[PDB]
Amino acid sequence: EQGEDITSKKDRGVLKIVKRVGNGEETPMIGDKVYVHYKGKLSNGKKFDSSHDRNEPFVFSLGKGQVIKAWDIGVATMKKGEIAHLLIKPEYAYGSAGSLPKIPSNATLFFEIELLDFKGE
Ligand SMILES: COc1cc([C@@H](C(=O)N2CCCC[C@H]2C(=O)OCc2cnn(C(C)C)c2)C2CCCCC2)cc(OC)c1OC
Repeated sequence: EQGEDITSKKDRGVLKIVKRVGNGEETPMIGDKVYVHYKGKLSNGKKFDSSHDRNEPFVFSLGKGQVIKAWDIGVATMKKGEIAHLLIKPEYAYGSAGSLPKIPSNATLFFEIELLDFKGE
């Protein structure tokens, strides 16, 4: 329950720590194509997911809600080369409905994210 509160409502739903600083000043804009590696888990550590388990960069369009809200918020704060940890309350992840079978109701999630690169499509 440590980290910078990076939510808009300042409700501590998404807590962020920079583990490795990136390069430059620039962070990605909404609509940028983003390339990451990540490892992620449920706080109840019975499900761990990883891009490394394919060794393939995970790619998505930032701010489009193609991923959980906490990602769109979180990756937008990141500099290229940055590694960050996000602790995520259910309101910014899968909420009260969850996403069975992977995600139970009201789950807290953790991710380690490396931002590799972003480009304007
Ligand atoms: C609920 O469905 C999934 C959720 C995730 C994982 C997850 O929650 N995400 C995957 C990495 C991006 C953030 C977040 C998420 O938005 O996933 C939904 C998702 C999966 N692929 N996509 C692409 C279409 C962009 C979105 C969890 C993390 C905790 C440990 C268990 C898995 C990976 C998945 O497979 C890669 C999922 O299945 C499609």
